[PDB]
Amino acid sequence: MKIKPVKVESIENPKRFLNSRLLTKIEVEEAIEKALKQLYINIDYFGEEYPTPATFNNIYKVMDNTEWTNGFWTGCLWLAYEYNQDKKLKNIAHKNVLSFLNRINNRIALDHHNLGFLYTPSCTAEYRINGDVKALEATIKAADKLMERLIIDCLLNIQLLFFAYEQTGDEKYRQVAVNHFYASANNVVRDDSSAFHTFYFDPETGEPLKGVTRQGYSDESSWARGQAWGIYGIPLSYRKMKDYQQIILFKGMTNYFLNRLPEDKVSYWDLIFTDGSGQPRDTSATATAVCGIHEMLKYLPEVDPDKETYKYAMHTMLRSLIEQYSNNELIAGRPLLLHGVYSWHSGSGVDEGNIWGDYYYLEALIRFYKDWELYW
Repeated sequence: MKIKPVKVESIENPKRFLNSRLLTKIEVEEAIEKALKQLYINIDYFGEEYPTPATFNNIYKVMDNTEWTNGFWTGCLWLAYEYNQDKKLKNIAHKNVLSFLNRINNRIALDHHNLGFLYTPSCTAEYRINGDVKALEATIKAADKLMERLIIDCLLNIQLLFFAYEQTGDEKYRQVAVNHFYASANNVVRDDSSAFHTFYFDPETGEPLKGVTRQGYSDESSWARGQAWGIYGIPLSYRKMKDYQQIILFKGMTNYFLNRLPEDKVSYWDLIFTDGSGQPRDTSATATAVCGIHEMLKYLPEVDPDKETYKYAMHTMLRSLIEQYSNNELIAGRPLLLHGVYSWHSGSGVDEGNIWGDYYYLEALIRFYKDWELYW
């Protein structure tokens, strides 16, 4: 019930954020409209099926409901639906929900996949929006699967458990979520506020763990998306826990991230790289961090000397995403956002759009545009 001390860096050169122009309503509206043009085109391309995790030379392939990423496509549909109230979006996304209910009922391809990622933006999303009982059923069933049961994205995985607690009143859901927050905070964040890797090898035999992918350049580096899972997963958990130490841990992880952004404020795939490295960007890490900062700002005290800096930072990052990284070719299978990195070491989705990146980009847009009720 205590978070270990971490180093909180000062935000260096804060004027690089504070001198930016805030994103206007017209700017965000047009960014949304441009995204939805691509989404409506992709709707006829995927049908009742789903994009692959990442694009191939910037075009998604079509697949069934068997990856770790399928929920993020349904999430794009719900976000768009909240923008325009088009029942077509609702109809298609509810079909996805039905598919997710089937998938959890039959335990199809669940591996060790983050269940929050699969069920929150798809099923919990619909329950937020219209109270659909099947979406609720699918969500609780996934929470129960997670209960039977350390990576930093577990910070988003446990939001499923907080939802289950709220819906059931069963404190066991909450007890697990809270324990898992502190286990994650103390064991997968370094004392310098960098995120760190999970277990790659069996703790008894040293055997390579099955279905575990090396992320980040090295044991000594700072994987950008991992850092971002912290930046967003911490305030999400803070909503449900209200431990002020969580705000300090957020400032540590976020300042660490901001201080390693390059000139256009869009993270390289690993934070050890910046301008001149020749390394690919990971826009998805940046979109995720914008969402996390936006969320934390709902709670951060007015007297926090960095609050205004954070506000300008997320605007600076989102503006760069909209202006330099968002997709401009309205072609079947194109993503919302270019230049992400899925898995550098395995050579997958390197400098490709990815579906979680598209999701968090649209979520950031919707967050800025409206008072958005969280799926998480």
